[PDB]
Amino acid sequence: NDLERLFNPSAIAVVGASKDPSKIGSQILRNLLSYGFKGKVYPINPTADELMGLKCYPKVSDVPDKVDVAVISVPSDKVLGVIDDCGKAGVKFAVVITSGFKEVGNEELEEELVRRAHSYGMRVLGPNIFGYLYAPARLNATFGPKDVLSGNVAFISQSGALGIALMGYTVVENIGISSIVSVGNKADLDDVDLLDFFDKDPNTGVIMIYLEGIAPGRGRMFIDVASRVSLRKPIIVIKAGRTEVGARAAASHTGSIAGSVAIYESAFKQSGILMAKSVEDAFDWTKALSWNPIPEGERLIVLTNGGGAGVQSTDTFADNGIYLSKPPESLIQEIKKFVPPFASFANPIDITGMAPDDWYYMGTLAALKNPDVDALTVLYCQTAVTTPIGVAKGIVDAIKEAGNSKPVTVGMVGGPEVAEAVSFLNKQRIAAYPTPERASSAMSALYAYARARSYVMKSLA
Amino acid sequence: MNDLERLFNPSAIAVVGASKDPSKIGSQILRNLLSYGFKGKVYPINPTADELMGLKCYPKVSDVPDKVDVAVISVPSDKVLGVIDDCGKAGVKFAVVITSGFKEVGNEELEEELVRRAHSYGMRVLGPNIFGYLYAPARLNATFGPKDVLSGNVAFISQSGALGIALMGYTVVENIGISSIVSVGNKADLDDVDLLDFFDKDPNTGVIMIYLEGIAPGRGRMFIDVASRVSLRKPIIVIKAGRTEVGARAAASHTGSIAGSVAIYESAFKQSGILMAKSVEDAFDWTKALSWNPIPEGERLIVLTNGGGAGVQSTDTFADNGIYLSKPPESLIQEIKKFVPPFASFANPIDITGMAPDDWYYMGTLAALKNPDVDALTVLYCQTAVTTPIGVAKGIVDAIKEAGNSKPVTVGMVGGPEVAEAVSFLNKQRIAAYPTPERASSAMSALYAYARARSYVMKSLAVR
Amino acid sequence: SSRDLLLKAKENGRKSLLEHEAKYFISSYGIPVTNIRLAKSEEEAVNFSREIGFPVVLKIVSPQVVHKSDVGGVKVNLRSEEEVRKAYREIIENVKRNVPNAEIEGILVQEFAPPGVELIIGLLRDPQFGPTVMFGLGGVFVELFRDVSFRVAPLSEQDAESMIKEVKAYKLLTGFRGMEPVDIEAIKDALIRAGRIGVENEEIAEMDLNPVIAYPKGIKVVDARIILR
Amino acid sequence: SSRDLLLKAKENGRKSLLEHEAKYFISSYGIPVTNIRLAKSEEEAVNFSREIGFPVVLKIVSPQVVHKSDVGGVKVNLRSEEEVRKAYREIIENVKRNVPNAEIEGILVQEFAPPGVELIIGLLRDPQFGPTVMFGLGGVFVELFRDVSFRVAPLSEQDAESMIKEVKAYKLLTGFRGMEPVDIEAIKDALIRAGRIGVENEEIAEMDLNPVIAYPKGIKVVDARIILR
Ligand SMILES: CC(C)(COP(=O)(O)OP(=O)(O)OC[C@H]1O[C@@H](n2cnc3c(N)ncnc32)[C@H](O)[C@@H]1OP(=O)(O)O)[C@@H](O)C(=O)NCCC(=O)NCCS
Ligand SMILES: CC(C)(COP(=O)(O)OP(=O)(O)OC[C@H]1O[C@@H](n2cnc3c(N)ncnc32)[C@H](O)[C@@H]1OP(=O)(O)O)[C@@H](O)C(=O)NCCC(=O)NCCS
Ligand SMILES: Nc1ncnc2c1ncn2[C@@H]1O[C@H](COP(=O)(O)CP(=O)(O)O)[C@@H](O)[C@H]1O
Ligand SMILES: Nc1ncnc2c1ncn2[C@@H]1O[C@H](COP(=O)(O)CP(=O)(O)O)[C@@H](O)[C@H]1O
Ligand SMILES: [Ca+2]
Ligand SMILES: [Ca+2]
Ligand SMILES: [Cl-]
Ligand SMILES: [Cl-]
Ligand SMILES: [Cl-]
Ligand SMILES: [Cl-]
Ligand SMILES: [Cl-]
Ligand SMILES: [Cl-]
Ligand SMILES: [Hg+2]
Ligand SMILES: [Hg+2]
Ligand SMILES: [Hg+2]
Ligand SMILES: [Hg+2]
Ligand SMILES: [Hg+2]
Ligand SMILES: [Hg+2]
Ligand SMILES: [Hg+2]
Ligand SMILES: [Hg+2]
Ligand code: NA
Repeated sequence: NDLERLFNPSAIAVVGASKDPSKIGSQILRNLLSYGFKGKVYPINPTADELMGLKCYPKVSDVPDKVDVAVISVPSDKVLGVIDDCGKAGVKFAVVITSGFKEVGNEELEEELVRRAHSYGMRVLGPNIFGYLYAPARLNATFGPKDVLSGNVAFISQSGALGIALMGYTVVENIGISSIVSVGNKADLDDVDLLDFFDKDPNTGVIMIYLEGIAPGRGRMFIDVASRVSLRKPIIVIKAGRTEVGARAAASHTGSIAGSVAIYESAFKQSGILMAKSVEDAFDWTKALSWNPIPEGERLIVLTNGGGAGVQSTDTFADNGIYLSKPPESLIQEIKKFVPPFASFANPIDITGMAPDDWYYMGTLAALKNPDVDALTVLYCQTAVTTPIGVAKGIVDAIKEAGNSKPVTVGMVGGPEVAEAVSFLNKQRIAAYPTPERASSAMSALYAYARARSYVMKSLA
Repeated sequence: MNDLERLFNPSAIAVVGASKDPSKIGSQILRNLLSYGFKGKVYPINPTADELMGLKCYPKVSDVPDKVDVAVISVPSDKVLGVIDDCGKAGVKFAVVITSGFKEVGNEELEEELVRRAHSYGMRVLGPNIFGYLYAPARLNATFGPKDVLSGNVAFISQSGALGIALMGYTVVENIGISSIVSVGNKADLDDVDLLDFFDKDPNTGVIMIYLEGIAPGRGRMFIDVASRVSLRKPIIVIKAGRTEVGARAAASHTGSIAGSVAIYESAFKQSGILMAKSVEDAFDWTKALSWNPIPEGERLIVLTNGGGAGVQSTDTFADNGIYLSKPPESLIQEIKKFVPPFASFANPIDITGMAPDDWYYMGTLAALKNPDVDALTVLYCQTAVTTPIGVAKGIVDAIKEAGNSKPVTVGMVGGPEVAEAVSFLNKQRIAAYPTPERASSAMSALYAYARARSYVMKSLAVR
Repeated sequence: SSRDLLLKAKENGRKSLLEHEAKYFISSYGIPVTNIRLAKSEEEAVNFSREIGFPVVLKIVSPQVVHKSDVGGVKVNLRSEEEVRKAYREIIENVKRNVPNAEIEGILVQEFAPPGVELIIGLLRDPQFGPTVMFGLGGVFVELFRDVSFRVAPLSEQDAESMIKEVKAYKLLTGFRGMEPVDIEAIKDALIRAGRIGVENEEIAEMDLNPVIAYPKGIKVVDARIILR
Repeated sequence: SSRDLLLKAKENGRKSLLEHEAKYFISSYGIPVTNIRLAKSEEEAVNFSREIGFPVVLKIVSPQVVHKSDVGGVKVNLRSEEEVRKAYREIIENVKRNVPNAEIEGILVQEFAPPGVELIIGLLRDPQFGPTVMFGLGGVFVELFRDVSFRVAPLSEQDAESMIKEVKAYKLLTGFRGMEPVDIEAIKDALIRAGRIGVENEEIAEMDLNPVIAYPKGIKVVDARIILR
C-alpha cells in the first residue's frame, strides 16, 4: 500500500457535516478550513446547499472530482451505505470517525465494513477515531484542537479521549508535531502501515505511539518494519496494559484478547523501540530525541552548581544503566581557570553553589568544545547570586558558539523565574526540565536510543 | 537542652555579619527577616554600623540589652569561634551558623571545636554550612533564600545547600504550603532526629519532607525510634541521596565520608514508616497529596475517567504500587447509570465515556464521595471540545464541598493551556491536581503507602 | 523427510512426538541430542547399553506417560548389565502400577550425560507474534520463579545472545562456586534453531526442551517434547 | 548467655570464635545447633562419633582455617567407625598440606544434618544503625545473586516475618517440586535471637550462620562463625 494520498490528499470529503455547528462532522470541517488546507474540500450532507461557504453534495459519488479521502461522521447504521458510495466514487481512504463497532461488541459490522471497503480497493482508518492531522499538508482532519506546534514528531494513538487530550498537551510541553493519527479500532490500516509511511517521510524524525495492542498475525511484520525504522528514527511506545491487570482492563476497552506483556516487551526490544511507562516519560524523551543527535560515545558530563542535584542525577542515570566516568583532564584544566579549588571534578563537575551566571556559559562551552566529551547534562539550582534567565541565555550562547551538535539536556530547580527560564529554553528547542532527575531521564533516553539502534544494527547484520 | 521551641519561636534574633553593603549574605538574611514580618526583636550585629535596615546595631551580641534566643552567624570561618564565645557570654541558646569552610572542606577540627565551645555555654548549633531556616507560624525567614513561601503545614529539612534553597523556591511553583524550611548542612550538632522531635509536637506541621544524604555514626537507632513514633501521626517523606551503589560511592566524596549501606538505610526507613522518594517530583507530588488529604479509611478506591486510555494508565500505575482496583459498589453503579449511557464501563475505573459533558464530572464525583462503600477517589479528565477544563474543575470542587465529608481525592487532567490553568486552579484550592493520570495515581498511591507504612510500625509495636 | 514423523503422528491421531521422535526431529535441525535406541526387550536394552557405553539411562516410552519421573519411568547412571536389567524391570513395574492402561512402545536407552548447568529452551505460539522462543535456567528458576526470556522468531544472533544475558539467573552461566562458565555460543545456536523449527513447521504448537545440559564446551538436549496442533 | 566465651577470646587476643565456641554461644541464645565434640585424637573422634550417633560429620578446627571446605577440612556422611578414621586422617593431611602453618586445635565431630532447604542468617554492625540482621536463601542465592534482606535490631515479629517474605527466593520456603514448606516460625525465632545476640554483645562485629538447614519442623545451624572487634 501507499499512504501518500492519505497524508497529502488533493481532495477531501467530510460526510456528516451539518448546518448544526455543534456536530462532530461540522467540527472537523471547521478544523480543516481554519488550519489552512489548500486542496478541495467537499461537505457531504443530505440537504445542505452549502456548508462553511462551500458547495455541499448529497453523496461523494456526486462530487465532480476525484476524492482521495472521505472522513465519515455518520451513525454506524449509515456507514456501510456511505462506504458503498465512496467505493463507487473511487475514494482511496475512508477515515471512519464513527463508533459502535467492535469496541461495543459488533465485531461483525466492523468486519463487513472493511470487506466492503476492500472490495473497492479502498482502505479504512479506524473506525472509532477522532481523525488525523498532517502539518506539512496543513491538514487538520480531527475534531480536536485547531492547531499544533510545527515540528518533526508523529503521534499515533489507539486511544480516543487520551489521544485527543495529548494532542492538546503537546502544545503545553512545546513538542513540535508533524502528524497526529487516531487509529482506534485498527480494523484495517494499523501501526505497521503508518510506520512504513513515517519511515520514508522526511518531515517526521520521531514517532510516538500510544499502543493497547496489535492484531493477531501482525506482530512479526511490526517487528520487521519497526526495527528498520529504528535504524534512522526513534520510536517511543506508551504501552497500555504493562501489567497483568492493566492488560486485562485495556483488553475490554477495545474488545480484544489480552496480549502477553512479556512478549510485547521482547518485541519492542527486538524492534529498537523505547517503552515508556508514563505520559510524562514519553513526552520528556520525545522532546530530547526530537531536538538532539544521538551521543557518539559514552563520555557524558554532568555540570552542576550543587552536589545535591548532581547526586540526584547520578542515581537517576544509574537506574537507567548509565554510569559516569572521570572527565577529561583537559576539561578539568579549562574549568579550573575560573572555578574555586574546593570544586569537585569527579563527574558530575560541581562548580559550587556560589557560581555566577557566567560560569554556566564558560563551563557549558568548555565541555561541548572538548573532543573527549560526547554529551552534556547541565543542572542549575537557583540561588540569589544567579538569575535563571541569565543562566539559560548562557547555555544558549554556549551551544551556539560550540558550533557543534552534541546532545544536551538541562535541569533547573527553583521558583517562578526558573519556570520562565525552562520555558524559554524549551521554546528554543533546548530540552529543559524542572528537576534534575527528569533532565537525566531525558538524557538517558538519548543513550537508550543509541543502544537500541545498535541492537537493531547488530540484529540486521 | 533538646527543646527547640525558642529556636522556631524566638523573642529576639541577632544577625551577626550584616553590613551596610547589601550584597552580603548577612544583609540578605536581615532583609528577609524584616520583609517576611518577624514580630519579635531583631538585632543587627556589625563592628561599626550605627544602624542597619533602620534598626539599632550593636558591635557584639553581649551588648544587646535583651536576652537573645538565636544568633544567625554570617561571618568568615576564622571569625566564627570568637562570635560563639560572645554569644555564650550573652546566653544565646542557638547558633545558626551560615558559614562554610568546616568539615565539608576537610576542617573537621574547626567544626568539632565549634560544637564543643557552643555546648560549653549550653548553646546548640544548627549547621554549619547552611542557608538558614524559616518558620511560617512565627513569620520568621532567617535565610538568604526567597523572601516568601506559601503558608501551610509542610516542614522541609535539607542536608543539601543549593538544592535545598532551590527547592524552597520550587514549593511556590508547586503550590506547596510550608510551615518550615530548615537547612541542616553539616549536621555537626542539631540533626534530623532533634528536628523530628520538634515537628512531632508542632500543631502547625502535618507533613515532614527530608532531603537526606546520611546520618551520623551511632545515630541511626535513635533515628528509627523517633521517626517510627512520629510516623504514627505524621507522614515523613525522605529524598534519599545516594540511593544507588554508585550514587552512594560518589556522594561519599561529596563531604568525604564512608559510603552508607544502601540496603540498610532502606530497611531503617521501612522500620520507621518513612516513604522514600526517588525523585524531587515524586516527593513533591506525594507531599501535596498527604498535606491536603486524610488517610483513606479502607481499600475501596474508585477511579473516575472519561475514556479508557487514561484509566488504563491509572490501573497500570496503581498496580506498580501494589494497589489493585475492585468493582465499584452496585449502589454507586446504579446512581451513575442515572445519567451515563449503557456503553459505559463500570469495572473500575468507571468510564463515563470520552464525550461526557462538564456536568457528569460534578455528578459522578458527588455520587462517589457520598457513597458509604467508597474510601477514596481519583478523578481523571481528558480535555475534548465538548467540555471546559475549568468547568470540570469547578464541578469537582463543588462535589467535594457538597459531599461535605473528607475522603482523599486526587485529580489528573490532560490537555492544552486551559488544562494547565484548571490544574493550577485546583492546586490553589488545595485539591491535589496533576497534568497526567499516572502522577495523579502515584499521588493517591502515596496516601495508601503511608497507611501501609503506619501499619508496619503499629504491627512492630504490637503489645504481646 | 523429518516431516514424515509429524505426518505419521497426525495420521495416528497423536497430539505429540515422543522423546525419541522429538530428539530425532530437532537433531535434524542441528540441535545436539542423546543417543536414542528403542529397546523392545530387556535383552535389547542390555545390547544397546553395551554399544552406547556406560553409564546409561533408561526411560519409559508411552503416549500415556508425559511426566516420566513422576511415575518412576526414568533410571539414570546405570553402570552395568545387571543394573540395566534391574532398572528395565523396575520401570516396567512402576508404569504398570501407576498407569495401568499405558501403551508401552518400549524402553529408550541413552548415554548418561555428565552433570553441568541445566537450561530450558522452549517454543510457543503467540497470537500477535507467532512462533516465540523461550529461554531460562533449569529447575526452580523457570518452574518456580518463572525467570524466562522471550524472542519472537526468527532469531538473529543478537536476539539469541541478548535473551540469554537478560534472565535474572544469567550469572549461573558465567562461572560460580564449583562451576566453570558454559558455552554461550552453543546455547545461542540452539535458540536460533529452535526458532527456525517454529517458523517452518506450522503443525508444531509447542516445544519443550527440559533439560538441556550446558558444558564449558557444547550442550546436550537430554529430554524433548513436541506438541502438535 | 555464656558471655564467658567472648571474654576468654578477648583475654587471649583472638578475634573470632571457632565453630564449636560459636555454636555453643548461639545455642545458649536458643538457636538450634548441631551436637558437637572436639576430638584431640583419632580415638576420641571414633568414641565421640558413637556418642553422637551415625552418620557424622568431621571438620578441622583451626584459627588459620576460616574456609574449611576449600582446603579439604570437611567430611560429611561418615557412617561407620572405619569411615570416621579414614576421614580423620584425610582432613589432617589436607590441612597440613594446604595450610602448613595451621594450629590444629583438633577435629570437630557433629551430627549429620539431612538435606533440607539451606539458609543464611547474618549479623553485622552498621556504622549508622548498629547491629543489623541479614537473611537469605543459601548457596548461590546470597553468594552469587546477593538476594538478601536486612532489619536493624532488635527485631520485632513483624520485622522477622516481613524480611523473610521480602527476599526474591522466598518461594523456596513455601513448597516446591520435591520439597515441603519449611518451618518459617523457627526461622523468625532464629532471626530475632540473632538480633538479640548483636544488641547484647557489643564486642561482636559479625556473625555468619552459613548454612542453616530448614525443615518442615524446625531448623538447624550447621556452620557458625563469630568475629569479634
Ligand atoms: C459519528 C457520530 C459523531 C455521528 O453522530 P451525529 O452527528 O449526532 O449523527 P447524525 O444523525 O446527526 O449525522 C450527522 C449528519 O450526517 C447526515 N447524514 C446521515 N446519513 C448521511 C449520508 N448517507 N450521507 C451524508 N450525510 C448523512 C445526517 O442527516 C446529519 O446531518 P443533519 O444535521 O443535516 O441531519 C456518532 O455516531 C459517533 O459515533 N460518535 C462517537 C464518537 C466518539 O465518541 N469517539 C471517541 C473518540 S474521542
Ligand atoms: C559567612 C560568609 C557568607 C561571610 O562572607 P562575607 O560576608 O563576604 O564576609 P565578611 O568578612 O564581609 O563579614 C561580613 C561582615 O561581618 C563583619 N564581622 C566580622 N567579624 C565580626 C564579628 N566578630 N562581629 C560582628 N561582625 C563581624 C565584617 O566586618 C563584615 O561587615 P562589614 O561589611 O561592615 O565589614 C562566608 O564566609 C561563607 O561562609 N559563605 C558561604 C556560605 C554558604 O555557602 N553556605 C551554605 C548554604 S548554600
Ligand atoms: N541422558 C541423560 N543424561 C543425564 N541425565 C539425564 C538424562 N536423561 C534424563 N536425565 C535426568 O533425569 C531427569 C528426568 O528425565 P526426563 O526429563 O526425560 C523425565 P520427565 O521430565 O518426563 O519426568 C532429567 O531432568 C535429568 O535430570
Ligand atoms: N553437620 C552437617 N550436616 C550436614 N552437612 C553439613 C554439616 N556441616 C557441614 N555440612 C555441609 O558441608 C558444607 C561445608 O561445611 P561448612 O559450612 O561447615 C565449612 P566452610 O563454610 O568453612 O567451607 C556445608 O555448607 C554443608 O553443605
Ligand atoms: Ca523433562
Ligand atoms: Ca559455611
Ligand atoms: Cl444536498
Ligand atoms: Cl457519501
Ligand atoms: Cl537541577
Ligand atoms: Cl558597633
Ligand atoms: Cl557577637
Ligand atoms: Cl487524566
Ligand atoms: Hg448537500
Ligand atoms: Hg461516501
Ligand atoms: Hg508526543
Ligand atoms: Hg538543580
Ligand atoms: Hg554596630
Ligand atoms: Hg555573638
Ligand atoms: Hg516540599
Ligand atoms: Hg486524562
Ligand atoms: Na545447535
